[PDB]
Amino acid sequence: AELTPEVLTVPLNSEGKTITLTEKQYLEGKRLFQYACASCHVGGITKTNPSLDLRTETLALATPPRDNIEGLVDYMKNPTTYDGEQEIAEVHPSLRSADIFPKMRNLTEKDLVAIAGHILVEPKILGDKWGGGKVYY
Amino acid sequence: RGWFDILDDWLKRDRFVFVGWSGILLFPCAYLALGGWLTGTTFVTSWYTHGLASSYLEGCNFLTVAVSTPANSMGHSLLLLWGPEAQGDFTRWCQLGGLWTFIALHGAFGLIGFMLRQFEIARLVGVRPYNAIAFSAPIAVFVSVFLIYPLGQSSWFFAPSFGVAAIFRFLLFFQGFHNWTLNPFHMMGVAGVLGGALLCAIHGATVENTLFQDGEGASTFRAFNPTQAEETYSMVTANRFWSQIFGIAFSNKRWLHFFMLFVPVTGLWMSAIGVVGLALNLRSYDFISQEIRAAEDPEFETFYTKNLLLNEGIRAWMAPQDQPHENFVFPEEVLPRGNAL
Amino acid sequence: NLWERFCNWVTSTDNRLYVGWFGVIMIPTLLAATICFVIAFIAAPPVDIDGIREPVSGSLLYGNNIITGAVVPSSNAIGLHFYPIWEAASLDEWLYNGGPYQLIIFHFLLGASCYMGRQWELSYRLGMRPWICVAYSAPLASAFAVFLIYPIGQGSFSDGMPLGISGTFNFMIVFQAEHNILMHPFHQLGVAGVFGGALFCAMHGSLVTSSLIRETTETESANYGYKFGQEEETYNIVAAHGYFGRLIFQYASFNNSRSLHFFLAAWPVVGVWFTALGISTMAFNLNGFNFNHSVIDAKGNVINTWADIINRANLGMEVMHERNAHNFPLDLA
Amino acid sequence: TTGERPFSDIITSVRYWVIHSITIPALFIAGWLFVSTGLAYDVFGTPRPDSYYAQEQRSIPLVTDRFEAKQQVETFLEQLK
Amino acid sequence: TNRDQESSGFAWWAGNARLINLSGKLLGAHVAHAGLIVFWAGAMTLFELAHFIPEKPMYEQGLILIPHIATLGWGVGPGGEVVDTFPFFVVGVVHLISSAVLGFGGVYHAIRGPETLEEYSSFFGYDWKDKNKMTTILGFHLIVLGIGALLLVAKAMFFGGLYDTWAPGGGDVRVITNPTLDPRVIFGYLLKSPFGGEGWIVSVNNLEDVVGGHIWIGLICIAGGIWHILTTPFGWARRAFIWSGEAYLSYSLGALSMMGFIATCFVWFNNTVYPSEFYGPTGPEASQAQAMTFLIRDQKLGANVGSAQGPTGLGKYLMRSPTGEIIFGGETMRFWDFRGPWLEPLRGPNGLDLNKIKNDIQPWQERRAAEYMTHAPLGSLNSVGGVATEINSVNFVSPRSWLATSHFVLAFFFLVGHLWHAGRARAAAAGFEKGIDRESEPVLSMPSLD
Amino acid sequence: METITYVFIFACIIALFFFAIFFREPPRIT
Amino acid sequence: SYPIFTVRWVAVHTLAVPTIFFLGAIAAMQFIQR
Ligand code: CLA
Ligand code: CLA
Ligand code: CLA
Ligand code: CLA
Ligand code: CLA
Ligand SMILES: CC1=C(/C=C/C(C)=C/C=C/C(C)=C/C=C/C=C(C)/C=C/C=C(C)/C=C/C2=C(C)CCCC2(C)C)C(C)(C)CCC1
Ligand SMILES: CC1=C(/C=C/C(C)=C/C=C/C(C)=C/C=C/C=C(C)/C=C/C=C(C)/C=C/C2=C(C)CCCC2(C)C)C(C)(C)CCC1
Ligand SMILES: CC1=C(/C=C/C(C)=C/C=C/C(C)=C/C=C/C=C(C)/C=C/C=C(C)/C=C/C2=C(C)CCCC2(C)C)C(C)(C)CCC1
Ligand code: OEX
Ligand SMILES: [Cl-]
Ligand SMILES: [Cl-]
Ligand SMILES: [Fe+2]
Repeated sequence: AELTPEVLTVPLNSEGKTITLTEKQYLEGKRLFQYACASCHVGGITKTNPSLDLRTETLALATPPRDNIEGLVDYMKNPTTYDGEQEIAEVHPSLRSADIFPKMRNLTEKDLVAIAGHILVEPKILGDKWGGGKVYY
Repeated sequence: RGWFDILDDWLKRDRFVFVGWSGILLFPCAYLALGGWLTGTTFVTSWYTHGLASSYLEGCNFLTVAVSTPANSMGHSLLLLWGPEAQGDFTRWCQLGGLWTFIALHGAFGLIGFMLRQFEIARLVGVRPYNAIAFSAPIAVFVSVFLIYPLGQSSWFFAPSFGVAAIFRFLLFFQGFHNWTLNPFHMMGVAGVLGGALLCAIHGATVENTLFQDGEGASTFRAFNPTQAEETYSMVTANRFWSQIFGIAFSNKRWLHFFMLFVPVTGLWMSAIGVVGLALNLRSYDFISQEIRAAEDPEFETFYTKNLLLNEGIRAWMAPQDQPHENFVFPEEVLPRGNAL
Repeated sequence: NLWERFCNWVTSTDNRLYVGWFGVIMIPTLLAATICFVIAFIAAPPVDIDGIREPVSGSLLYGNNIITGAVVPSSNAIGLHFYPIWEAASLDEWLYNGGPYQLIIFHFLLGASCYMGRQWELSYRLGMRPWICVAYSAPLASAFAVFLIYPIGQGSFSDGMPLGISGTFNFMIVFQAEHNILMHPFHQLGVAGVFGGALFCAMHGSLVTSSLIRETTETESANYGYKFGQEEETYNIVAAHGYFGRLIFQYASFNNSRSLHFFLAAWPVVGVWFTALGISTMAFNLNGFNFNHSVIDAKGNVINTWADIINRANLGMEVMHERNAHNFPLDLA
Repeated sequence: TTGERPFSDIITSVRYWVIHSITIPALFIAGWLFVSTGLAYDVFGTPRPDSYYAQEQRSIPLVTDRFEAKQQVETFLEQLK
Repeated sequence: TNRDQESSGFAWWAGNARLINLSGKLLGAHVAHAGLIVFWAGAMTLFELAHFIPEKPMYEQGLILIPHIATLGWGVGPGGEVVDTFPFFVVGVVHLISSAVLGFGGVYHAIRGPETLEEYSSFFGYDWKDKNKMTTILGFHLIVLGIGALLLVAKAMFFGGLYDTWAPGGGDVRVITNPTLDPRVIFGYLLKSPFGGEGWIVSVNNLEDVVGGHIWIGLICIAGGIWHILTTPFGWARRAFIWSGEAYLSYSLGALSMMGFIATCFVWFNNTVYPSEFYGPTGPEASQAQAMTFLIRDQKLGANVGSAQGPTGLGKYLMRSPTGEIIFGGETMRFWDFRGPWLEPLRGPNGLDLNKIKNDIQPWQERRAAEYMTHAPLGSLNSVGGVATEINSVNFVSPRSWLATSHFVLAFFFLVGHLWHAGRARAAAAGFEKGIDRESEPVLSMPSLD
Repeated sequence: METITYVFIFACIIALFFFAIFFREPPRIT
Repeated sequence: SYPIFTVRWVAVHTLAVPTIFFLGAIAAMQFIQR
């Protein structure tokens, strides 16, 4: 098995458009994920709130849908609760709260796209391991 | 003289490496066992027998490489290269775990050759053969663990794989499935091993701290002469020291050194007997009275019952991946687990 | 002078058991720990070790045997707090919260440190070289690691090793679950130390017994060929060196008995030193090697190794240990 | 003492290093090329990093019959590894 | 030359024991070794700076020396944020240059200078058995150590201050103007219990006490140095000690082992002189942070955290300590003695206040709790963050873990070395360090035990 | 009867400790 | 004076030649990418 462009093809927006990431984009996305997100989102689970995870189905059922690149980048800019009623940038890393979360200070939009692509590609590689926790270790 | 006598003379000649008659069995078998382990841990996968990467070529390190056992469906097949499973195909033989049986059999005959070497050299130099008698305990351990235990079980699959992390898996498997810590034969083995380590340390320190002053140098290692007739340390002083510190002390050097022989050898033999018992699944798993009480009384708790809960966790959480031939599909809701964690 | 007479008695080498000043500390503490251990092992009521009001029975009178019995560690509610008898309202509260464990381990650690000092003291009084106590420092460091240092690092004397056989097994299994001690190099050095200690013990004993000089008949034991305090060596070290040098090769064999016995002292002592340091460094949560999901194929699929099977076993122990004590996802200590 | 030249006399000789500055790097290069050309994968049947799974599979190619285990391995390899 | 076994009596593996009665070469060994120490300080600081990302927390970057400089108030601002990196560079560069100077001096005295200093000078030449000279050198070094303690005092009081994690507003570099000179407060730390809740001198929780204690220790060290320069050892001291180089070494080894254990406990437990902004949370801090984090989450979901019952019947979030204080529930009940600046605003007279928990928890406290929960000092030897069962994704081991483990190893080995050298000094002074004399074996002149 | 058995064996071991320490064969130099 | 090819030569080379070969192999393995 290889990292084919079919694997690296993920829905870009909610309409249906898709984006084929490069292998370098996926590697940099995984590196940025380990740098900024993995301390609480290691393996797709959420350490400080295990009720929510980073599986594609859970992101799809979020309001607004987060199972695409644009939705994930919007969350990285303006994170909300699961129903979208309350903004949680004061307690979640974001582009707006880069003052209090300094690891978001030097994140470009291409970096956010890479992190989003890594988040959307890892379930397609790992199966139920992504966002599954210690049962699937 | 005859060809036999000339050959015997050649085999028993004094060399850097003694060969002897036992060398013909020892050096091929031991060399092949060691080379097979290095070849397996360097190049050979366990992907078709276990679904595991176990070689340096696959990216494992020294702790995680192993020559893994054959698949469970092979049973107790000898897995000869010319045998009906490999049919002379070296690549398939490596993929089917034939290197494990190669190493196990060549190691067994190498150990036989090494004990025969001990006997032959003891006969040649004119000493008593107590080193071979002491080496009977490692041979008993190897035969019980790597041969008798899988023969009692379903296949070679449940024998130890020749590797570091694989041996650690073997330890944890015996804890989870056999409760091997609770077995009194293993307790005697632990007592023998730790007592042998204690005796080694205490005898070395006692000799080094009761040395006679036989030189003017501060480093006392120079003061010993290999051919000297006198004792290099004071047995009387050592005896009085340990009599006043511990209450009892050795007063017979020969009994002391026989005891140093006796303790770890007896421990290893007892552990081998326990391993045979586990080969038939005759475990010291449970105390029946405690089970009856704990079943009828939900407030009775000991460390033994906690260990049983730990063993249940080990079995349930490791069985699907450690035994892939069973096709265990344990859903998340059937997995035993405590609160939170 | 009475004080001079007492000093002469204390340091006397003519006592059947040497006392010394390390002994004047050692004897009361070890007697207190021994008496409390016997009484608690026979008749102590169940102890709430986890602090969750689920007492664990450890004494013989309350349904245990020799294998399953233990002196249960003090309560997790106590933590690292000092809990003598006079800090409890009653003896029943003291026994419920695991006070005997604290009393026994504190008295035993003091007594064993003074045992090491007493070994030095008697070696000094007898004109010996003084480093038997250095050899004894390895099991003493091990006892300090499992009874004091691991509770200090984890923050509670409840995580110390129980004073019993099955409690010790529980300590081992939970330790492997939380620290992966098998994959820690210090424990591997300790296993090398104890395996090599048993090996070299059997080797040295078999080589000396092999080279015993004939001083007896077949009727009598060979041990009667040695007399206590004889000047001549009872075995032929040249013959044993010749045998062992032909067994492996010549330069792998010790011909110096002093060098050989120093090696016999040094190997298990250094190994046990490193495994005691391993327990202490895992007490500060510097755990064994983590190779979970280390081997990754070209697509990114996890290729399991033997370390992952170890991880599955560790996960089983982790989810089952102290099944009622955790309320939150991470077992931080 | 056994009638052979001591190792210190051999490994400090210029003749030894004249031989071995050729032989030792040759063996090192031989092993390096044994891995880097991929001959080790073919000789020992070790999967390449793109050879553990077919592109869409997550099951493991475990042999389940004793006497057709060679045929099972060949069938598994035939399925694009 | 005393450079072989025959002329010295020591083998090569004990070759430094040939330096015992060679004062010049021994001085060279010491000065070169001091150069090694300063070299490691400078080179390690430059290495850490070269791989320092200023917007990532220091404890995530494997730094142990930059947090020490940050704790001194150099290069940091409010909240521990790095505002300038040049002070770290200056410290490292000056240590590297000074180490070159010290290495030059060590090499010179070791191989080129006179092998004994006694003929050249009477001030620098010494004999180990001259008690007055030993106390004079001890007094000089005590004065130097006191000046160093007063240098820490001067940095705290007149040269910018120290980082105060307990400073009002969130932690900042503060100048200490009112150090605690009260001997009851200062020496009440020394008579405090080492056990849970008390914690002895590791429990110092304010910089005023730190600066006052350092004023006291600087003055005491200077006074003791003058005392040992002016006086000679008394008769009880002369009869109670062995007076030789190996004996003095063994005394220092015991002292250093004790200091190593103390430093291990200090870095593991104290978050005042080892601020959690720089060194990461302690183990107690991280466990309390996890309990606080899930208390906040479930309270936001609507749980009544005061009345929530855990599986065992204890409070899921809040319970009582053995002395009645309202504390966090779960296993972190063991860590109820923890005090931290992010947790103290919620603590009332009776412990954690339910009203403040219900409506006074600020977002910075929740951010701190989540950050300290997910950066708990747990990790593998190959630096994988989390428990032993975690998967490889996070490259993190806390500096507290590294410092505590390393200094426990060093402290234990120095206790072993103290035992070795103390026994050997006793045996050598008594004259049987080389073994038992055959003609005069003491046990042979003793009556039998039975 | 099981507790009595364990305590009895332990007490016999302690008595044997006493006799082995204080009523041993005295080692005589020869 | 001294013979060149002995039993010791055979044992030494049967250990040393595959050791260097395997060391070269594993050194090459260190640069393999997935
Ligand atoms: C003397 C040392 C020695 C010993 C004791 C062994 C022992 C063994 N080897 Mg081994 N081997 C050795 C050296 C040795 N080997 C060497 C040097 C090599 C490298 C070439 C190998 C390479 C090797 C491989 C590749 C394999 C083995 C295997 C085996 C095992 C099964 C072999 C078998 O059944 O044949 C039994 C054969 C005999 C006992 C010979 C019989 C001799 C008598 C006199 C009868 C002769 C009859 C007549 C004269 C001729 C035959 C008649 C004709 C009609 C056929 C066995 C444990 C197999 C294994 O481990 O399986 C997992 C395997 O696959 N060996
Ligand atoms: C911190 C480590 C340290 C230090 C400072 C010393 C220092 C010393 N050892 Mg020593 N030693 C050490 C570790 C150390 N040792 C270890 C680990 C061992 C065990 C192998 C020994 C074994 C040993 C023996 C067996 C002996 C000594 C002796 C000596 C003394 C004389 C050295 C001499 O004549 O060398 C001569 C060697 C040279 C001139 C070679 C060059 C060495 C120079 C100094 C290297 C400098 C390199 C450096 C980059 C230069 C920077 C310069 C720049 C700053 C300008 C000297 C004071 C001897 C002694 O006691 O004297 C009586 C002696 O007999 N040592
Ligand atoms: C400030 C501390 C200090 C000082 C000044 C000394 C000084 C001395 N010691 Mg001593 N010692 C110390 C601490 C100290 N020790 C400690 C902590 C221990 C316990 C481990 C010992 C144990 C000890 C023993 C057992 C002996 C001495 C001896 C000696 C004397 C000769 C030493 C020599 O030539 O070493 C030569 C140096 C070496 C041979 C190198 C040793 C290599 C070490 C053990 C490995 C280091 C590993 C490294 C840190 C990590 C990996 C590095 C990497 C390269 C792999 C000398 C007076 C000897 C003596 O009694 O003489 C009278 C002696 O026999 N020491
Ligand atoms: C612990 C350190 C130490 C000690 C005790 C000595 C002791 C000695 N050195 Mg030496 N030296 C040292 C370090 C040390 N040195 C270093 C680091 C170097 C490298 C620069 C040298 C280079 C050196 C040379 C080149 C020579 C000596 C000589 C001497 C001898 C006579 C010196 C004299 O009369 O000074 C008289 C007093 C003074 C000159 C006053 C100096 C005041 C200093 C500079 C102020 C220091 C302030 C503060 C205390 C230092 C803190 C440093 C710390 C931060 C690291 C004497 C035995 C001489 C000798 O042995 O000839 C036979 C000689 O020729 N030394
Ligand atoms: C590095 C520091 C250092 C060192 C090595 C020495 C070394 C020495 N001092 Mg000293 N001293 C120092 C600093 C130092 N001093 C300072 C800073 C002061 C000023 C306060 C003094 C004031 C001083 C006086 C007034 C005297 C000495 C004396 C002595 C000598 C005998 C030591 C002795 O028996 O005490 C060992 C300790 C004891 C005998 C006390 C009893 C032991 C108790 C039970 C130990 C209790 C502590 C325990 C470990 C727990 C620790 C915690 C505890 C603090 C609560 C010795 C040469 C004596 C001497 O001969 O003067 C010339 C003497 O009379 N010193
Ligand atoms: C199986 C087989 C075979 C065999 C083969 C052989 C015999 C081989 C060999 C091989 C070999 C014989 C190899 C070798 C290898 C080696 C190696 C690979 C090594 C490495 C090493 C290292 C790396 C080192 C290490 C160390 C130590 C150990 C300790 C510490 C230090 C050090 C680090 C130095 C035959 C053909 C018969 C048949 C078929 C099958
Ligand atoms: C006696 C002896 C010994 C020892 C010795 C020693 C220990 C010495 C020391 C030494 C030392 C202690 C040295 C040091 C040096 C240093 C140097 C020489 C430095 C320099 C520096 C520089 C050049 C700088 C640079 C820079 C800067 C400015 C900044 C940026 C970065 C850089 C880095 C570029 C031994 C053991 C061998 C043995 C024998 C004898
Ligand atoms: C509050 C504070 C502080 C302060 C502290 C201090 C002020 C300290 C001091 C301390 C001290 C003040 C210490 C001392 C100690 C002592 C010792 C450690 C001792 C030792 C001793 C010995 C060793 C002796 C011995 C002996 C015996 C027992 C008997 C007879 C013989 C002899 C003499 C050997 C600081 C800065 C941290 C800061 C924070 C806060
Ligand atoms: O207490 Mn005894 O074991 Ca140390 O981790 Mn946390 O705490 Mn409990 O869980 Mn797992
Ligand atoms: Cl448990
Ligand atoms: Cl919890
Ligand atoms: Fe011996």
